[PDB]
Order: sequence, then structure tokens, then C-alpha cells
Amino acid sequence: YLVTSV
Amino acid sequence: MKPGDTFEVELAKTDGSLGISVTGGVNTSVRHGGIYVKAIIPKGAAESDGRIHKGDRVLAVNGVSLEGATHKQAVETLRNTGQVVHLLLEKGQVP
Repeated sequence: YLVTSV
Repeated sequence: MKPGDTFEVELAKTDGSLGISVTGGVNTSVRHGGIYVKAIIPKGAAESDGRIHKGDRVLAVNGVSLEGATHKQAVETLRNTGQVVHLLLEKGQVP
């Protein structure tokens, strides 16, 4: 998936 | 602008978001453990520290190492925290 705003 | 530099930044995530999009992870050929920033939010809590850019290494969070942590685990390690996220960040700038 990658790139997860957290 | 020095090698071997670590910033232990303490943030409070604003509605489930420090302000970093995660990349890298142990699943990728990193330093055998570490999540890294791909993208900074313009003015979330993270950018409000701002010593980060789109290059730096997260080594530990809340005193919890990104040891064996991949994309999903790194999110879990940042996200499911006790509100305060003490980000142990290393330089994204090579020697």
C-alpha cells in the first residue's frame, strides 16, 4: 500500500 | 547540518495524524528497522516541528524501536499510541 498519513 | 544527529520530537497528533506519510520499513532494504517519511503535511504537528523533510528516518517512537517494523507495523507503532508521539528521528542526510 505504502504512504499512510498517521 | 551534521551527520549523526537525532531529534527526539514530542508531538500530539491532531485527529489521528502527526503529519507524515510513511515509507521504507524493514520490508524494504533499509537499515534493518526504521520507517521513513515520504511526504510532509503542510502544517500538521509533524511539520510544526519541522526539522524533518522528505528524507528522514524514524528509528523509535515513544521509546519504542521500529525493530522488525514494516509499513503496517510502523503505522501501528505511530498510530495506536498514547496520544503523545515522541518521535526519535535520525538524519536523512548522508555523511
